[PDB]
Amino acid sequence: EDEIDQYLSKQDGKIDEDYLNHLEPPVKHMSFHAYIRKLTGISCITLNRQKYRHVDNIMFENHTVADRFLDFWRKTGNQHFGYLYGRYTEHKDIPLGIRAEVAAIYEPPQIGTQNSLELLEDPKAEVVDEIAAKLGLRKVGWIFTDLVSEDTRKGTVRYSRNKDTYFLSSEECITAGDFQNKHPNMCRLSPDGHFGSKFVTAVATGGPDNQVHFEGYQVSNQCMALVRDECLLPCKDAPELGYAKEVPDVFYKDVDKFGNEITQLARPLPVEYLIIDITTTFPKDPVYTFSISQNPFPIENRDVLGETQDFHSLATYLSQNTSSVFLDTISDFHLLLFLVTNEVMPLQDSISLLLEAVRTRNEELAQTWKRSEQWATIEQLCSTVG
Amino acid sequence: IPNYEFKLGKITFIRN
Repeated sequence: EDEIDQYLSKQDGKIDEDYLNHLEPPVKHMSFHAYIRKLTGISCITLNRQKYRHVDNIMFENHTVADRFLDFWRKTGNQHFGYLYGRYTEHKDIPLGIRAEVAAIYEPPQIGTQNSLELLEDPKAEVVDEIAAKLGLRKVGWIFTDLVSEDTRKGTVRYSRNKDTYFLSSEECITAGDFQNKHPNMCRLSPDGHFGSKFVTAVATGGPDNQVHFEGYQVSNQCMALVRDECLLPCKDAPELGYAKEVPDVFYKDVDKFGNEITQLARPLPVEYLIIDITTTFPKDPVYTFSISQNPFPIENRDVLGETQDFHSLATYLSQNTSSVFLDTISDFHLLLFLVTNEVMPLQDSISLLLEAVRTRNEELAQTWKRSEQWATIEQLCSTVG
Repeated sequence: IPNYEFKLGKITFIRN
């Protein structure tokens, strides 16, 4: 079981009927452990809205992690996506609540259009997890963008994802659940060794003020199943509607206009039944796993806008930080991927020590690594840039 | 209403 789970099992969560309405603000779903305890005193029927959440809060470590992700869309107008790398911790506002801390957003190979997004295969996918594991990190979810300008004088964006439309398209529900399937969460009471997923979906769109806001979703554990056996399709005309194919028979329970229980063929399936709302947070005490440079090293895969990771930008970057503490200079997830996977002087052989120095924020350890032979020749290479 | 339009790995943002 995950480190957070071994801990939440060992912690009291009180202060079974009126529980849902005391530890307020208004919570939409019970936390996974509490709904577990609210019961101690899944393959291919029907679709009911899920009363529990595997993750209760998504928290970006600081505004900069999210800001820099968004520059891709600002500079291009193209939708962009990334993977959330980080860790799972306790959400102390909610008893037994699970928090997803986002330390870094990794931007993999993709094709972004104004109205479309394609997820190419990442030849570095595996090695990036390997680097991320050694930095105390794992994928906690994915984030994608859906920003369209509205007022080009104000600099604002359409509030297109709202109560009268959708929050998640059916296409993104199927994608979300797929991701949840490939990132299962580990628990005993499930006939496989795993129940659910802790993989979250972040959405950058216009909010009601036509500024950018960040919203968090997971998809129901039922929804997980229908896509796992490919029983769920999206709809061409309307983003708010799924569709069940024909293989088993499912449907949902609405309520009509004199207020009684109902049941109708999922033809279509209103996305609202599949969606699990997670709250989204920027903390007042910000967190700096990675360092914030005034002039950061470039984010990866930014060909299409003329930001490139190469030994010219590293020469530049390194020369702007001669007076900076070396650990602060090097504590950057995107620098580190480049340092490990570049095709000129890769450092995959002698990384471990440095990545340990970044993960534990150890200065003396990083300083000795700066005296490594492979860093000296890295510096010999940079100094030949003019 | 109409459905078929899907291959995984590719999201489309329906505008109108």
